[PDB]
Amino acid sequence: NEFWYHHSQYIGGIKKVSGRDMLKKQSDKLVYNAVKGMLPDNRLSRRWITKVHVFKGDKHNMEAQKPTTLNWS
Amino acid sequence: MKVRASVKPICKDCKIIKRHQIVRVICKTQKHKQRQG
Amino acid sequence: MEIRGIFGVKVGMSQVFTTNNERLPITVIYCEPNQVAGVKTEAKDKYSATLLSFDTVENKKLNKPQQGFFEKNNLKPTKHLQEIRNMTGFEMGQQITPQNLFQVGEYVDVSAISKGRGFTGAIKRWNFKIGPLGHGAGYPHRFQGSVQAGRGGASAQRVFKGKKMSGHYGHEKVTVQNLRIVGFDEANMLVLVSGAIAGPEGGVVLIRTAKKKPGVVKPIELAVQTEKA
Amino acid sequence: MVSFMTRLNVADNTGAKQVGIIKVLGSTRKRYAFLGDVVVVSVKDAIPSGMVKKGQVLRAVIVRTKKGQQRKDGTHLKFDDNACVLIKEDKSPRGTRIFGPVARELRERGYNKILSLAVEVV
Amino acid sequence: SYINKPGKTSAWRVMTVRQQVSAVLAYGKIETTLKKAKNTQKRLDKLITLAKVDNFNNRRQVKKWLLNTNLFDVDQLMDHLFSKVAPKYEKTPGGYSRVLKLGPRRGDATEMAILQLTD
Amino acid sequence: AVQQRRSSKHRRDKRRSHDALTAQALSVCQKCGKKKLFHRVCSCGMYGDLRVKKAY
Amino acid sequence: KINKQALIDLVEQKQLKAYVPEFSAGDEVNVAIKLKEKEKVRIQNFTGTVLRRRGKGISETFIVRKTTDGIPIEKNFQIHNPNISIELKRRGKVRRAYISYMRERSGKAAKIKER
RNA sequence: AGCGAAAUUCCUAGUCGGGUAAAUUCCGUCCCGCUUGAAUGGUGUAACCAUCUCUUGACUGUCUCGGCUAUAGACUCGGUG
RNA sequence: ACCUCGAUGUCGACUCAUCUCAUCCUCGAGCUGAAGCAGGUUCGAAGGGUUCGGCUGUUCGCCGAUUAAAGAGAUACGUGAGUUGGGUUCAAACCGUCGUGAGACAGGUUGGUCCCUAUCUAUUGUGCCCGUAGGAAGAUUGAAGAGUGUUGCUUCUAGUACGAGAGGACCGAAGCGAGGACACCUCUUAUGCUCCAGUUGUAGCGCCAGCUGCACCGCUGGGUAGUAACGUGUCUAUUAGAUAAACGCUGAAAGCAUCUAAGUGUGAAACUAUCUCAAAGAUUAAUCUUCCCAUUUCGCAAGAAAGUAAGAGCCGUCAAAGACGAUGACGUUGAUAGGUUACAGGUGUAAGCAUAGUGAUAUGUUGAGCUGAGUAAUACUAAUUGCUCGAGGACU
Repeated sequence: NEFWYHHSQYIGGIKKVSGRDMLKKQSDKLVYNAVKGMLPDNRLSRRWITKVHVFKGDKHNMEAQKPTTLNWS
Repeated sequence: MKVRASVKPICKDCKIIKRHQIVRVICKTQKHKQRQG
Repeated sequence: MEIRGIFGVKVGMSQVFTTNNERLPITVIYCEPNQVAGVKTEAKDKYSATLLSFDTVENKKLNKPQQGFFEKNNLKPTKHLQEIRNMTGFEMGQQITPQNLFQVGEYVDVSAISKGRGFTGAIKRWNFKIGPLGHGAGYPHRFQGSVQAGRGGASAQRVFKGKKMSGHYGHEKVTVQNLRIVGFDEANMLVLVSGAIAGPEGGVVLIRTAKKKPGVVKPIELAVQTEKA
Repeated sequence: MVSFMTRLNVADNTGAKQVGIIKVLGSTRKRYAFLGDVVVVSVKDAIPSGMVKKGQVLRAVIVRTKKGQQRKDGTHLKFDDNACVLIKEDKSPRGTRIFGPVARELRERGYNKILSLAVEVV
Repeated sequence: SYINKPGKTSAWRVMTVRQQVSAVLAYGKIETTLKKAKNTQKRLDKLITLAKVDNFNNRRQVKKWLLNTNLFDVDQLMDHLFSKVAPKYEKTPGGYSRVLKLGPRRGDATEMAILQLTD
Repeated sequence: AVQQRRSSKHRRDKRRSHDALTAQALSVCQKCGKKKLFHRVCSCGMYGDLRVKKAY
Repeated sequence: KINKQALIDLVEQKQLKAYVPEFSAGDEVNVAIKLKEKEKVRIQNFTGTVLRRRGKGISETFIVRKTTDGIPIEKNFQIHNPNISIELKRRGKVRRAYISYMRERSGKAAKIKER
């Protein structure tokens, strides 16, 4: 059911991607847009969304920042 | 292949199936194979 | 991968006779022996590419940081450095030649920089067409026409992105696909490229192994004359 | 270069004086009458002593181009006039004996009868 | 628009270039526009390297390229160049004249230059 | 065309923030002291000490 | 940085013919075409007056004006074309590299040559 | 009497031939005449319209197919603005 | 009779084309009352392409002429701050009719009817500043992606399959390649108005030869580097993943068959791509490397003062850039550019010196004369003695 549909100001290349095709190229923008879908258009909207660092692995580049190891946050 | 809104037995052996949420009639003879039932 | 790259400076366009006693449009490009400044992997600097350094010149106008880049990669001072994208070969400190990278007449793809023309409109950039202007042409005489997409909010109420409007023509890299290689000359380190390739009298040319016809080769080599004075 | 309704010359025993391009047949939207392609033409001036008169639409094979094109052979493909042979609806022209040079690029589509009906091949 | 001031037409440009090279041959140095100064230097170098023969042939050829001025006319500039200007600087391969950059103009701030004759 | 709404006074000031000229060069003249421009003549009459101009 | 602009001819010198002249166009030259026919392999000459003298190496072209079977042909022949043999026949009295007074002559006549 | 789809006529894109490769626009003629028709003139007008309907030739960039060269310029700099 | 008449610019065309795909084609198969060579339907398919003219004025409507294809519609029955008024119909007039008339015909025709200096935004390129996460320094995984994403013809195959038999090939391979995008000036050309060679003179350089200011480059011819087509060269195709229409195999429900329901698959230019890519202002301001220093000392750290010892920039001969800035080669140390030699390339045997032709003109002087753009050497000249930005690794 749930494909992913996008159309920027560009036209002629309306992006329709299946679930299995998403796993082939990009996965961070998935959750990025999913979280930003709950953010009103304001000054820090795209500044709030960067706090959602989306990764496909268990590690991250901010381990030197003393991360709190937990689950389901 | 075809398009309809109801599928019924057409030939002598025209079995009714539910293929990809689409109710169809398919016969052992290739003639009587409709869609969209 | 299959991508093998060579660089050079185009000294202009010329002609020469190829096999089957036929002439082909020739762009003449001088090639300096290259040396690889790096092989960046998809996990080294996150990108798969090959950085080659060429055009060995005097160090008076070069970068001391580039000089140390050459030294720690075992190289000499070079004027130009360029990364070919989508490659993992060309081991560090290798003097590469087009003879081992291509065949004498194999199909390749050639990228080149267009002659600088400044800000030239989309009419000469995208090659629009103009109908007959008989019995009146209005106050202007040259225009690319309508970009109308909705008036008020009904369909778009904007101009569709990517609209071909007046801009820059020339000095834009263009890639022609599946063109055959005319001739090599390792004595003078020179290459002849078929077709009408971009480049002013002094432009640059990159040649890469074809990605649609890599092994396909047909002879357009130098053709001996049956009558020589 | 010959284009749409660009009148070109006839050099065979046909009974017509001038022929104007109406379209180009072969691939899609050639729009240019180059050597090696058969074109359709119309006659606006023709003597009544031949098998074709004014008002009809005929076919021709262009064999000579005055400006021409840069031929791949090595010499610029160039003639002294945009000349054609007004054919009898096939690869052969209406004249029983063909006079004048014949295009060497016609082999991409045939038109060998124009060359074979003449003693020379230029 | 339609008929107005002609401006810098090709015929006017070449006539002005001839006038400027004649002026730099007569007066020696010229304060003019930099783009005009460089063309004047080029033409002066060509004239100097052409006049080393001092024959009627060069007289006739340069007759189409000099325009008379206040001090020197065409055939007097002929003798002047053929006698003193050309042989004085022929001792070196080129560099028959030098152009140097000056400041802008009062009313229009046009970048000017000065052209002098030297070896 | 013509404007529908007026560009602001502050918008005008921000737009005119890049109409100013670019920076210039500086050159020391050895003989006649002056901080002239690069490959130009000074008020002392000399390009880099080549006496090629008058006093004014 | 470094420029040469001499390789333009160098690419053409690998198979350059030794004829390669630079003369005043307007002469009369005959060029032969070797038709390797199945029977009676033929040497079909193509003679005519020169019109334009251009070329920057192997691209040294010249126009030959012939007339066959009542139809004329002006071919921009290349000097270094394979299967083509080129010779110079007549050097007429010509003051240009583009003349047309030789094209407005009639038959049963002749032209004067340079003294 | 004469006239005709004629600047003209729903029917009408009248029709026939010609013009036009191509013809509802055009000519001659037969004329489906809301509607011809006689100084609101019927009607040819040789000559011609600073009007027009259409065809075409010598001839040309009007065009098939546009291109370069020089510019007043515009881009830049300065003075007014 | 409403958001809209203290207005909301419309018919049609050219151009720009895009999009949904209820598809024309390509791509793909099914069903086929499909005999085969080809295919009728169907859907998948927006991804691309998807005729020129004469005529009503015009694409369209008649006709002639085209390919596999010359799409079902919207974008104010798209377009008009991009263009046009083409005809009704302007201001005038006619023609047949009506009204005794101003005038009119849901009648026809000629004269003849459209403004935009773009503020933002949409948009195409180039910019200044700063951040650019130590200065500089090279290059990009990538964020929102777009363009070529269309594809035929010819030959053999093969007279063998299919039909049965005449009939009769796709299939497999090859080259040519047409729109579209791409660029070149190499051949050709148009130009080249700072090249040369002829040209009629006014009028001249006192005069004449030679030419001169001028006469559409005065005329036109060729033409330097060239610019562009009037030309050349490319490609699409194909393909991987998963699917669609489609076909399914075991196989249940239904002890049996049977594409989906659990398993096992293919499949299209349709989505990502595959041919082409590159972008950290991606403030998501990033990663790597390199030269430099990090010399004890002082913003809600600019590592403070020696803010380089490293690099770049300013500017010029210039363009390789380029709307202009920027950007870049070279910078008295130099071939980076201008001028000289040879001249590249091109014009095309200059001129008189004497003779021939009575004379126009030519000849030993001659492939010399010349080259404005341009080429290898050539400091001869220019690019300066020069100045500016410019580090202690910010924050973790």
